[PDB]
Amino acid sequence: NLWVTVYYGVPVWKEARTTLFCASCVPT
Amino acid sequence: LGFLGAAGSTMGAASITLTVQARQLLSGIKQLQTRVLAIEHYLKDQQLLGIWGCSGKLICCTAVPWNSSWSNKSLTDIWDNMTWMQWDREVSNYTGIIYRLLEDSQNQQERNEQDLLALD
Amino acid sequence: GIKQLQTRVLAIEHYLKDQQLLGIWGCSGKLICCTAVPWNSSWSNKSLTDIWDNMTWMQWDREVSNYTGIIYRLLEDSQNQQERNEQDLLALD
Amino acid sequence: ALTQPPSVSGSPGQSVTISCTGTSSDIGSYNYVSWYQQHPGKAPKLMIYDVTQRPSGVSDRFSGSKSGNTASLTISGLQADDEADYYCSAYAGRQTFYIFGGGTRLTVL
Amino acid sequence: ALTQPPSVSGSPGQSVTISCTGTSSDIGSYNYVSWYQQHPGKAPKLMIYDVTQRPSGVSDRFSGSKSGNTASLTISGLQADDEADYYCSAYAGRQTFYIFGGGTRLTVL
Amino acid sequence: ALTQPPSVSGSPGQSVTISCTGTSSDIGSYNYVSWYQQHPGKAPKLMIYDVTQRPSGVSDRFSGSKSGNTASLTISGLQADDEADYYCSAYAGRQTFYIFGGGTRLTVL
Amino acid sequence: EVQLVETGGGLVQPGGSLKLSCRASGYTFSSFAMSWVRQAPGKGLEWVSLINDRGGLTFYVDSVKGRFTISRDNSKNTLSLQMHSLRDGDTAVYYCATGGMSSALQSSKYYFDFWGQGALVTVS
Amino acid sequence: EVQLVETGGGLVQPGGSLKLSCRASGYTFSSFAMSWVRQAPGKGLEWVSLINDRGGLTFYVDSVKGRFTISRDNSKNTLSLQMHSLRDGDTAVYYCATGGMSSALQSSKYYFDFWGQGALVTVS
Amino acid sequence: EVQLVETGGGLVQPGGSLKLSCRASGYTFSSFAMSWVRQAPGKGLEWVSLINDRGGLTFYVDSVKGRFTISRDNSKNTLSLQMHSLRDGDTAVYYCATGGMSSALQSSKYYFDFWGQGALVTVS
Amino acid sequence: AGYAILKCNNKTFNGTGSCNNVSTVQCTHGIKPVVSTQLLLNGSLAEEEI
Ligand SMILES: *[C@@H]1O[C@H](CO)[C@@H](O)[C@H](O)[C@H]1NC(C)=O
Ligand SMILES: *[C@@H]1O[C@H](CO)[C@@H](O)[C@H](O)[C@H]1NC(C)=O
Ligand SMILES: *[C@@H]1O[C@H](CO)[C@@H](O)[C@H](O)[C@H]1NC(C)=O
Ligand SMILES: *[C@@H]1O[C@H](CO)[C@@H](O)[C@H](O)[C@H]1NC(C)=O
Repeated sequence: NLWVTVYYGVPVWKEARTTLFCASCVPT
Repeated sequence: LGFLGAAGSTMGAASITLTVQARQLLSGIKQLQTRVLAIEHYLKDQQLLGIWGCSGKLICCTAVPWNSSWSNKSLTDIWDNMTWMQWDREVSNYTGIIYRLLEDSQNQQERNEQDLLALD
Repeated sequence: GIKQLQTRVLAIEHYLKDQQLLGIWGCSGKLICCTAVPWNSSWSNKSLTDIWDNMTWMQWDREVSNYTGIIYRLLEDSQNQQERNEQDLLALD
Repeated sequence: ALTQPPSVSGSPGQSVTISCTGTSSDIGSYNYVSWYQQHPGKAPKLMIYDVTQRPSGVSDRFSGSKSGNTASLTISGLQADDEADYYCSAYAGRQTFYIFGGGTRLTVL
Repeated sequence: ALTQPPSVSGSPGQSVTISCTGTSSDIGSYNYVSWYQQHPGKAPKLMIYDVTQRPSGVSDRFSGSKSGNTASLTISGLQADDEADYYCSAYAGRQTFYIFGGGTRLTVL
Repeated sequence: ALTQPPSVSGSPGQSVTISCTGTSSDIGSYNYVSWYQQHPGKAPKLMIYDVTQRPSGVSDRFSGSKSGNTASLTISGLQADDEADYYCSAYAGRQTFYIFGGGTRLTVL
Repeated sequence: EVQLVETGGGLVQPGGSLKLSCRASGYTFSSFAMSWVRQAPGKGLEWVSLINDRGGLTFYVDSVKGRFTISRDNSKNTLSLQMHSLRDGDTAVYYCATGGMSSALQSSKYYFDFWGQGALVTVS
Repeated sequence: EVQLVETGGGLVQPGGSLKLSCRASGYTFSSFAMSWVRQAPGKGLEWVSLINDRGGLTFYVDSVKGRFTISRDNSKNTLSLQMHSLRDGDTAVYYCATGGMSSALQSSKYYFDFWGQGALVTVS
Repeated sequence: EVQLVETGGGLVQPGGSLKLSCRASGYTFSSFAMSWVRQAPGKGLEWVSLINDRGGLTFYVDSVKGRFTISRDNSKNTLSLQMHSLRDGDTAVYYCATGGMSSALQSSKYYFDFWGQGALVTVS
Repeated sequence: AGYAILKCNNKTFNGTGSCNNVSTVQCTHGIKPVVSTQLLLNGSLAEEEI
């Protein structure tokens, strides 16, 4: 009676680490 | 609205603000490697959608039935009462089963479609 | 190395942004895509024989340029409405 | 449409069944039958929805079931206040949608 | 459905034709006609498939053709063992699918 | 199809109306009606297209309108040279396409 | 206690138009797929048209396709049905009903839960 | 002054085939969706078939579906209609007409603007 | 020499259900689109239902749509047909046949190549 | 692209543990790379208390 519906763009996040870039290096 | 604006809203009020968290995916060495990584993650998600037959859609209905062992909550306990973060924390051990079922169902649909399109 | 690789990545990003726009509008996989958004005469009041037969695409871009932030928003809103109507029709039965 | 006996009767305290017969596309394929009680005037009230469910506010005196292509509503221990026209309905499909039936004038004896 | 002469006859050694007539959507548009030979009892056997093809195991005594909206099976040099009910069929489309025809009781003289 | 009065008449200098009645799917839903004038022999000529438009080469003596599901062509100041069979047509849809009507033999008096 | 009050109806002559309207109160309006149902004098109930909770999808019984338009306004909590041509077979009491459909993210509501008092439409 | 000249027609026996052809001159050919229209003796006009300006899309009246083929050649400025089976009900004057459709990048031409002189098709 | 043996059949009363089954041997099973064909006493052959080689696609004659279910099991080399309601017009010999369709990667098999011995279904 | 900075606006947060009233930002505030030992100089002050 219920079926899998795939959503794209859901407000879900996981912990992760990236190389964030400075911006005084690029105008804010 | 804004990025993750519906993060604290229920699962039925966050399924309308999808074109806002989709567009903000925006798709020397330290930055270029993260631009390439963001592109790779975007393309892997698109490839998943395509293999499932969901290419070009943000809300995609499939033919895979829901197994009550994945979650036995009713629709009014999920869409109306829970947020997407709580749902992700619930159905997380089962995504390797759901994704496999989705690609198997799409392979069956593609072969059935080529058989129907060769009938005549 | 960096000078060229940054422009290869930039070209990829621009391509993917255009594809994402087409997808959000429901136009994925098409070069000529018909939509359900009506044309507002305030954007351009020229007839079809004054646009398709007499003008070039550069002149048209120079005409409808202040309005692309309205048209694109209308296109994504119409696609969101069509997607919700489609899931409602596909759950009817 | 749906066939429904024009009238059924019985004495107070007895049980009565009001049947409703459809085809395979209407009642057989879809377990979405429902029953309404319409006293003369006013408006129909929902008594049963689905094969075995009833809405809040309706007592357990009213029940029903489905077998094959035939649906039936059973009222036990009939009261004088049940003298009403009962109607069955079912979901036919995304094309024909809801198809009702004739009215079963229930006249308790 | 498909019209097929109820019966045809002839003497041993003579040729006989069993026609089958359909409409433009059945035989004309689709060159997928076939013929079956059913002796009383047992089960129908395939004799001809396509307009001019026969399956392995069937001798060249059995042939057929198609012209316009009419299909025909020709048996030359008839034997006593050919006394069977012949049926034509054709692929109508993805909607109506296979439509057979009446039986041609062949009684060799 | 479309109903159109078999004939209408009047004296020179008078106005005449030639009505055309369709259903909601033909004239009501679509404002694409048109009128043709066919003198005996030769071929029909376009007189009116759309509800109120006329092609270049046709004078303003010929006009028309649409109200509800009824279309009408009006000719003012009739001349002897207007003795022709008039036909209405309308766009029904992408399925039935153009549906014409009977001919209105106009015989000026 | 929800309240559906149909304000409209009266008399028309074959070929005319008539609009009905239904105001809802006592519950959240933009969450229920509303419908209209006709009861001709001496006859039973017949479904006429269905509209989704958002108003984007409308469904009609074949006998009224192309003549009836159903619309709703979720800001005024009103439902309306606008009928054209109005044939003699359309004379009936028209009931405003709540139910018939769901948004696919809620349970199936294939039943007419809450009804109105009924507007009387006469064709002569 | 555009000129549509239908070169074809004659007599056939029930079950036969016949091809009609129509040559256009005086205007750009590959910009107009052409059609054919039948006028049986003593009767009015009936639409038979429509072809788009590019020739890729063809439409027919239900009564001739599966029997008539309409084709055009934009290099020769010719239109043709090939009919099979040719029943007694198909006896008529067949007029070559220009109009009935547009390419979606031009204004609506839901009317038959320019007609021919007519080919006579007799079935006996 | 392929062998199709239909194990089932008998007598039913109008409104009942009956299942037929057909076992295949002598050839690769999961490569042929099987079908069922009915022969009423004194009448000719009529096609009832078709199933693809993989079992995912089923087709029925309009007269049995919604009442008959055709299924196959490629691990047991069995075909089955389950009938509901079983009207008096369904009394016939039901033949198990191999053929009617292809997988689009093989040549067209629009013919019934191998037949069974036939199960007898009587409705009274 | 693809990531978000989740600020914490609880005025009495210490640094570890659950934080409510979480905000999403694209960039941080202006952070001065001040190098000082023992005493933190030219920093941001606590909204409510020590
Ligand atoms: C947060 O929860 C409250 C609870 O009353 C609710 O009113 C409000 O709409 C919610 N906000 C969001 C953004 O979901
Ligand atoms: C901050 O967190 C503390 C943890 O005990 C809590 O008591 C306090 O209410 C929070 N403050 C706000 C403003 O949310
Ligand atoms: C910081 O606050 C958290 C709130 O959960 C608390 O558990 C933790 O013990 C506190 N630590 C210090 C060092 O104050
Ligand atoms: C949450 O943070 C915002 C930041 O602008 C502030 O305005 C709001 O008052 C805070 N709410 C609480 C409950 O601390």
